[PDB]
Amino acid sequence: LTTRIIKETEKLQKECPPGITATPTKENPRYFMVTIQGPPQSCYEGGLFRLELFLPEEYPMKPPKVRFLTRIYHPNVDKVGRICLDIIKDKWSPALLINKVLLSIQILMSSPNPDDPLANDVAEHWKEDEASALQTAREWTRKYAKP
Amino acid sequence: MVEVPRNFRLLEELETGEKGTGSNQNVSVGLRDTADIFFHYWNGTIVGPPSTTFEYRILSLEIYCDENYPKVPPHIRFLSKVNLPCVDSDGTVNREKFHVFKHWDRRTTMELCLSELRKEMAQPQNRKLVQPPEGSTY
Repeated sequence: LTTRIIKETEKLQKECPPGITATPTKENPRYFMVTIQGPPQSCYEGGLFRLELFLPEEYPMKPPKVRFLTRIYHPNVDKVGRICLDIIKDKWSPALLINKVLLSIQILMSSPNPDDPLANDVAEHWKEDEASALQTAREWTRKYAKP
Repeated sequence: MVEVPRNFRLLEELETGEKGTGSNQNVSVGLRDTADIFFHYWNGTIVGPPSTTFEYRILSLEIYCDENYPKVPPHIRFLSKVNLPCVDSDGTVNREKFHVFKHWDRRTTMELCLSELRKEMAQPQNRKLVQPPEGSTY
């Protein structure tokens, strides 16, 4: 529990971006349960999405680890919730904070990147027939992300 | 005089951090790389002081203690973007403008350097400098 982590924890409890919650576990204060509301007007609107985030030993040299738990139909999220997002991959800087990671995932839910280099079938659907993809995403939101 | 060798000075500072009770929670320093036994790089944190345009920002710094530390000052760079006179446009803490560095005393520790950068933010002259958006980096 470095000073940094303690101050970040406070900012996450008190000043989480609107639509987001993040709360450390009692057994493990480096391990956070996270929620993000499906963005209004998006295909995820109305849903409540649960994620888990962990600060590994080498944080902040290395980024937080973070995945969805709630199933979500999204070009940049795989079938076990792993997230293709540049800032928790190759565009991480030690100055960035958890707050920013979570905001970025919230933005990624409104603004998917189906042209991300690494091919997957959901991205391919988004490109082939965006309207159908969005429709499947709404169906998945109703099925899996009910508040 | 009796010069403390660099490696034993840095072991001293390592232990001060380790023995730290957790009281001072507005400045922090700690080893960057878990396996460097020669302690070249340190991570620094400053929490921007209250009633300033820096307030409560979690500001990150990198500290390099080269061959000649602490005979010459540590190299301190802000990773978080700041508007502060002693900080150059690449985030480097300027050796002629930061009072602690201009008149360098061996005895000054990395933790004191950070407390002293934090006071720089609270000064009447600097406490109103317009800052970049919170979270900005160089």
